[PDB]
Amino acid sequence: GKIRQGFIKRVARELFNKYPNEFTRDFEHNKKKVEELTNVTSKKIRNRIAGYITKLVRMKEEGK
Amino acid sequence: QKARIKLASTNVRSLEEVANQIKQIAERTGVRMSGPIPLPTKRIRIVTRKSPDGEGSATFDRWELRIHKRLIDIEADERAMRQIMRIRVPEDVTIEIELI
Amino acid sequence: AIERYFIREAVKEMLIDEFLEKELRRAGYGGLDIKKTPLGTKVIIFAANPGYVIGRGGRRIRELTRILERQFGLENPQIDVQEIKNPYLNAKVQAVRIAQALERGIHFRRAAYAAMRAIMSNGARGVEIRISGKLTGERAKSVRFYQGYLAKVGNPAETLVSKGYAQALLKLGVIGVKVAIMPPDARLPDEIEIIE
Amino acid sequence: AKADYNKRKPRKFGKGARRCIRCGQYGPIIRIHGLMLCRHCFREVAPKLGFRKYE
RNA sequence: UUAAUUGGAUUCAACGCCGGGAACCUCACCGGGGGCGACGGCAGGAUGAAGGCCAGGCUGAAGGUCUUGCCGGACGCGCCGAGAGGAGGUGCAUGGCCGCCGUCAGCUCGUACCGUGAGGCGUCCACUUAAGUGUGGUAACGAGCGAGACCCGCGCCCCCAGUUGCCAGUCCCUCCCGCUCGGGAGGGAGGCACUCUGGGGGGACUGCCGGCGAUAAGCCGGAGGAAGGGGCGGGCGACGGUAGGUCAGUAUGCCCCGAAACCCCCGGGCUACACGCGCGCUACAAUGGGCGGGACAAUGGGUGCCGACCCCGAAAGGGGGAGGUAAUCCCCUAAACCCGCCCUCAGUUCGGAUCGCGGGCUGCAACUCGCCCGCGUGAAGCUGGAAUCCCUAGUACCCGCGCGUCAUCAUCGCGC
Ligand SMILES: [Mg+2]
Ligand SMILES: [Mg+2]
Ligand SMILES: [Mg+2]
Ligand SMILES: [Mg+2]
Ligand SMILES: [Mg+2]
Ligand SMILES: [Mg+2]
Ligand SMILES: [Mg+2]
Ligand SMILES: [Mg+2]
Ligand SMILES: [Mg+2]
Ligand SMILES: [Mg+2]
Ligand SMILES: [Mg+2]
Ligand SMILES: [Mg+2]
Ligand SMILES: [Mg+2]
Ligand SMILES: [Mg+2]
Ligand SMILES: [Zn+2]
Repeated sequence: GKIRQGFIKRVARELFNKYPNEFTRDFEHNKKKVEELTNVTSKKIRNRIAGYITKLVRMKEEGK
Repeated sequence: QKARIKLASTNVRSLEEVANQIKQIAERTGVRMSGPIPLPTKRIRIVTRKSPDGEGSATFDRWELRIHKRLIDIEADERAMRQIMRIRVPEDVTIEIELI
Repeated sequence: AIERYFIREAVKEMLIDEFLEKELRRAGYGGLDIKKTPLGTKVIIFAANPGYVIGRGGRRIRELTRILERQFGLENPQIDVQEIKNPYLNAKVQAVRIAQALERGIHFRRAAYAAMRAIMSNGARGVEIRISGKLTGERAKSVRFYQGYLAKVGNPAETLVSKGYAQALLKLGVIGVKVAIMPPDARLPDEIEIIE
Repeated sequence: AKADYNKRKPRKFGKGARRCIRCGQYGPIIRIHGLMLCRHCFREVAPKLGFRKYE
């Protein structure tokens, strides 16, 4: 089961609202931005957060 | 005319600190030093039965102890030899010096 | 070879530590440290009541030095006594204190609550205390006291939480005391902060 | 001499030549790398010696 | 059954389990022989207590005791308390640790609300997940521990490092072959390319594409990729219960023994044998047996030790002995597999139990009761009723090796 974790979602939503004009639909750009904007040390957690942020960006751009 | 230094410790970070100090001492002087060569790690593994009695399913513990090692060669120069002789190693690092 | 050298030194410290722990029980023993100098060995002892350790102007420190040099393999020992750094963040000290309080005759609930109150007051994220034995009758029982944040399983529980165990010898038998404490600076893996 | 009726013989091999340095038991002694400890005593002092359960 | 054949455990969760491969010791059992009472006090004691000995009897052997007389100087179990010690009883008096329910998804809290009350709600419904894992609806709104996160290893790439590890290209010397145009093997220079060793970093996120579902949570199928959907294998086991196991690892209350139930020494036993059962090894042969020849490993360990190399012996073994406190020296040129010849479906050139004679090693000691070698002997067994066990990929089957135990001894455990 590939179920996203709660704190991943929470931190991703907090980052998205704080800097709406900072993330694009590109995974690498979001990965670097997440690396620089937080104190996360685990490489896996960074990837999870960046992926969810990418999904959020493309979902809001589509307008739901 | 060369000295050989052997280092061994159970903590990797302290070993790195001592090696970096020796490297900097060699750098602050005109003297050629062969880089720190990593030798194979020593692993001590012991497997024991868990229960004190003999009843129940048999389960086991696997305890492990790791010892890391480094090797450095440097040419014997008294200006640098005294500096490395006065460095203070942590209590969990073993150092040995010999002339070849 | 080299492996035999490392193991030999580790056993000496374990034996000396157990001997001191059993010996200096009333002085609030809190660990030791051994350092090797070209002149000999510096042995630092942590305690809460250094007066009991020194024992009325010597006559106890000299005895400890003699015992360490003869019974154990320490060469030219030199004992210094210091003070425990964070007594309310050390689980072993608190467990021994609770055991002594029980041996005095205090009801176990009062001792547990007083200890938890002090520990949480001195700035701890979480504490748990477990007491087992023949409390109030001849059928044994176990009770558990808890408050705060405390991580029971996984790697963080292994490397962050401090644990201690102690035995209390009463008239009717022994009572086991277990204490677990989490320091204020512990950070779990899922605690991420946003840099402003 | 009456004290000679209590001393033990100095054995150099067999199960009676080795005792745990912590509890004095005969039998399951771990002899690896110079340790002299029972399998019971080794479990509860292994973390203090620096051993860990990695896997 | 016996003098004793010491004891615990009996469905899963007792029965190669108590790391339990016991010759002495271990030892707790049986036969026999000796020794032990801090500290208080009672008889006694320099006119010498307590204690020790050359020889010879008793004895398995013993200044243990006795005979025979020599020793030394302050305490005194002949007596009363008390004490040391106890593998003696109690795991149904306890601590700690371990097995199982179960790596299952559970167990609770603050305030509010419902019920006279025990209690209820949240923790329910629909879909979804390995998961009380999530998304929506709801008298609930929010939290904690567990799950996940976390830690160790394996597979792909990059940087740094070059010894005790590696040897492709280049140079020199020596020796072989088809006589050398060409092709090989050693040694020395020299090098860090390749392999390896070990620090740091990259890489995978349902990220991209198409469907289903609700447009959510997710699910199914493709590209590219070393790796695709917990990437694969491990560590870590919540609140509790099981009067589950352990006081015979250690700690510990009560009761017992306390000149024996404590401490030593000698010889026995735990190894007995009409019989029932568990787990295994070797076979019942050609998908083989024998003889000669040819190939390719990894994990670990070594100073009370590993021992190359030379000599003697048919073998097991024996006499010297370099190097090694170890990426340097050693254990260490595995077996299954391949090639050639004999046997041709037979209780046999299958099987190797049982027994005779002889030669060795360890050890203070090999009969009870150890392991190895040579020649001889040659049992049951010709595929197994009713029943019943393990396993989903480098897994199962088949084949050997290393460590633990260990003076000697592996049909075992843990690993390769
Ligand atoms: Mg029995
Ligand atoms: Mg065994
Ligand atoms: Mg045996
Ligand atoms: Mg015996
Ligand atoms: Mg019980
Ligand atoms: Mg009401
Ligand atoms: Mg209900
Ligand atoms: Mg949960
Ligand atoms: Mg987990
Ligand atoms: Mg019971
Ligand atoms: Mg037996
Ligand atoms: Mg045959
Ligand atoms: Mg025999
Ligand atoms: Mg046949
Ligand atoms: Zn022990």
